Amino acid sequence: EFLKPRLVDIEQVSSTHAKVTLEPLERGFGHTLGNALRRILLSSMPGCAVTEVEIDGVLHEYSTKEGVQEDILEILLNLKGLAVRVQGKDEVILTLNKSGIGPVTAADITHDGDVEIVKPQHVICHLTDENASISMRIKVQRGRGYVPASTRIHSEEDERPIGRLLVDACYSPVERIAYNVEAARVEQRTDLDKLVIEMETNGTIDPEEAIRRAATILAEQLEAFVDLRD
Amino acid sequence: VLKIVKVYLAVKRRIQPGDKMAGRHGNKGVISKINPIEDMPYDENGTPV
Repeated sequence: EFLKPRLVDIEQVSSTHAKVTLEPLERGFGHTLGNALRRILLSSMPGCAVTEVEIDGVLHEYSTKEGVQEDILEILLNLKGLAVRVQGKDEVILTLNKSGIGPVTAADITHDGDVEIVKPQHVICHLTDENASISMRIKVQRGRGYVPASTRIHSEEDERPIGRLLVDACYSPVERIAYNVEAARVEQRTDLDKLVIEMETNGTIDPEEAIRRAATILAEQLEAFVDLRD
Repeated sequence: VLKIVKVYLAVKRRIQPGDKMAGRHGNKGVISKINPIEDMPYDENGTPV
């Protein structure tokens, strides 16, 4: 009686924005499945984020380097917005080295084969001196949700190296999820709906793999409810 | 007194439940709860509040 929703064209408005649509969805499943997927996506999606920053010259967050137009604090706040993905391994260490004047952008980072900068025009900082040179080592690792500045320090019992910069890692690859239920017309029966999901992400996850991850997590959650253990 | 040694401590306090974060017009209030991003109300565009 119940049809099975099928993946149809997943258009790309941009790298960040994509529309994913599910055509054969039965009555009373439009908003239900939409809320399901939206909550899963905004709540639990793997994402690559910066955790630790090692600028060569400065000693602490509030110490400002000579030559740059920006506080090290603002450099970290821009490093948060780094749109990066790693799919060869869980935790990698990017390296950036740039001298001379100009805007130090993400594209200048020495990338490996397993690391992709999906936003290679991201203005990391502004170097305003010929003599001044910026040397960054950025730790980028996989994770989920949001990890505020309070937890990994317990995984190492204080940052033994000094000059290490701790950054609130926001691994959420997605930033906007919206669902619309529209009257789909198909020869089979008379009442079915397109579920059209707009998703604005940081360009680090494919919409297909994203929806697949969300569905897999939802199925794992429903595992217990399908078979009640008591 | 022989010498003075002043050390400066920097803490970066984040907003959290209990912070009297108030409006400009006389609005008052404390942070009730940090409810998640996806539990926030959202318009047709899916933009949370």
